[PDB]
Amino acid sequence: GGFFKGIDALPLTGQYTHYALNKKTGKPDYVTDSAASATAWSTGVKTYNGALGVD
Amino acid sequence: GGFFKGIDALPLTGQYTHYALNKKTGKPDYVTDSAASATAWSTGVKTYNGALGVD
Amino acid sequence: MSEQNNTEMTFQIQRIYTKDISFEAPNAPHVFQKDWQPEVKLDLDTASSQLADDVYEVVLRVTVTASLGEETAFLCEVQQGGIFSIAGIEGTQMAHCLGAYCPNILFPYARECITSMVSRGTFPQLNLAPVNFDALFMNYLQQQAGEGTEEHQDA
Amino acid sequence: MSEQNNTEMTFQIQRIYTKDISFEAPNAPHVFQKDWQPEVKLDLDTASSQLADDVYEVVLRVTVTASLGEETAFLCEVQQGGIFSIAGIEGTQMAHCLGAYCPNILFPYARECITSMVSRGTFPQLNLAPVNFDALFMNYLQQQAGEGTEEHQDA
Amino acid sequence: MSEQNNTEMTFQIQRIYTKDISFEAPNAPHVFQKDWQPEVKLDLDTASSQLADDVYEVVLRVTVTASLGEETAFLCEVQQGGIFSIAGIEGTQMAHCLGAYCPNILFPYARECITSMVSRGTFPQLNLAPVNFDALFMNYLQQQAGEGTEEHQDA
Amino acid sequence: MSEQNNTEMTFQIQRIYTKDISFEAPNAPHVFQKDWQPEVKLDLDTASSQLADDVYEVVLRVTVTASLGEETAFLCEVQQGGIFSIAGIEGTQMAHCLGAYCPNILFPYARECITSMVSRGTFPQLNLAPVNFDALFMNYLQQQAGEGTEEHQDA
Repeated sequence: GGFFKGIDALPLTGQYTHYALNKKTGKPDYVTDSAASATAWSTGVKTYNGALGVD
Repeated sequence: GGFFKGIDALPLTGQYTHYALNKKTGKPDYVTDSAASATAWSTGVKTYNGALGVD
Repeated sequence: MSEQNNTEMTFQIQRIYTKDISFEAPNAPHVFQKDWQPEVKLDLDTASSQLADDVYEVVLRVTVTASLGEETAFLCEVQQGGIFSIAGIEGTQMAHCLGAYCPNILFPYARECITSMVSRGTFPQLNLAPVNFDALFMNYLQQQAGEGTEEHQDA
Repeated sequence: MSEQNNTEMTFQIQRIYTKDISFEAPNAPHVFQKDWQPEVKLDLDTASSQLADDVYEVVLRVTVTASLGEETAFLCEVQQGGIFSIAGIEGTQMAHCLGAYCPNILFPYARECITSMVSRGTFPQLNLAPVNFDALFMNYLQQQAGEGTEEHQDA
Repeated sequence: MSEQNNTEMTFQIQRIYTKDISFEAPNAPHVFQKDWQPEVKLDLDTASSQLADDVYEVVLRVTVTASLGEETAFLCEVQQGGIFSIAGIEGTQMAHCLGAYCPNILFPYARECITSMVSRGTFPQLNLAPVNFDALFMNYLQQQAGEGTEEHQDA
Repeated sequence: MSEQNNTEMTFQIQRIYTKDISFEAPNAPHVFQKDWQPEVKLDLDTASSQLADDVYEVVLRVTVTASLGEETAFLCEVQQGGIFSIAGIEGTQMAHCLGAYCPNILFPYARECITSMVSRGTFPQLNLAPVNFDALFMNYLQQQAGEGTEEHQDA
């Protein structure tokens, strides 16, 4: 390997990207799914104070 | 049985960890974090003359 | 020597970094008329280079499209590249580690670099969903199978 | 279920977030005079709360002790928490998910938070090496045998 | 290389960095189901330290407290310290260079750190408004005398 | 001569933010092998915009280019926009606000946005030198302005 040891050689399926995952009309599965949440933008910075979000 | 179906009746693996997640002084010296780092810092901030004031 | 009783494979990061940043708020002064979290959409793209045998350099380019109403809010794009040491493994899992697993290391760093530029435009809170880069290539090479025998290799 | 075939096993991340962050540079401009490899030690520890019914909150306390020479360079500590949907696994693996696998998910984000702050303190970038969390506990179990070591296996 | 620039005030940035970063959300899981109206309390505390001859460290402690009453949303603080080689000045010039000018350089970095930390705990984007330190310290100085405006062939 | 001092202004920062960000390190993997002797080029541009009556946005286009001889290190160009509310003055005094004081206010944030991309790109922290844009306008204006008569009167 020279740098580390000996993996023989490390290719990538002929070509990396465009084989499946690619910015084109031919997308795979996954992406945009039930994960994470949109909170807000509310900074609430009134001068140098905010409020109390109770009840 | 509500959030999904599967696991509800178990312990918290141990009592907490009961081992601590780190390298023990025994035989296998596994984990070596310090062998991964950039290690580089040299900068000459070129001063530009003008006048006294503020940014 | 890869022929003894030891921990399977050896992996070692060398250096992680941002190659490229872009943040365009095209309707910036006026798009602030829209007070809500914009319609976000994640779009990934990837490029690589072999610097060595046993050591590969991969780049996860992440782009977030965000738009308030019918006008674009922001377009944020990071390229998180990194030199990693992939050794010990063989077959499919060898180049799979640099091709799939290493972009997944780079994704958090790309993610915070995005949310930094969003915060600079002072747009709503953008947390990207946990997207496994492997998952898309894994479903494309799913029809194959390969239930191995219980026998561990070494580093 | 009633077998080792997990089959319907589900692991969906609901939300990742830092429940605690710390970064200190005690000797900062005195210690910057020392241009070399910061002597770093990573000390992890797991925490969680058995909420159950497929809801488990899991926290990963990731702590760095870095030092240039005989004095401290930088310290860091991030309790990276997250709620995980764990299901469809029985036996040892059942409760073992929240104590090894779920913290291992949190580590990409844990390391990210640290590495960012290291560079914000003008210290050499620190990429904490990606290790098998399962193996740190498994080391304890493989502390009885230490023999073998065959000749160079040709085939 | 060519530093022959001799004027009043020899101001030279060495680096702006974080001697301290902190973000504590011990109530983080439970607070995400609350109506978000915290007492966003922005604090600015600045200090200096003379390290050597004409070498001054200035630190900007920027603290953001967020509480929905007795409910803690989060706590955050970034002590953005920065080394500045300053010469030629004294008295009110020196006091104002340390008092306002240098903290104003530290502020954008400290602000990005805090809002990143708020984003890491996955609370909505909390960007603090531009606070002009040179405005605040304009009240202080030491001697109340700085008027001019008279016809003079010079600058 | 005739000293033309700018008096009776109104200045209120409505919002400072990045409209455009650009970082480039396409040479990144092999540019780390390069001898770090960067030719860092600081370039400044100002574009004001009337959004409404006595509401003027100013944009500071700062361009930084660093090249290691024939091989480029990086590019850092940030168009730091800021909506301001200016009044009290017109003509040359209006131009003294929008073309001097306004991009001066934007410069700490332009600097920081650039600096952060450089450090994320694992290059040593780059801090732009403090530019007095008020001095830059004074050059074109007439090269004649001066206030200050600090007399110590206190018992």
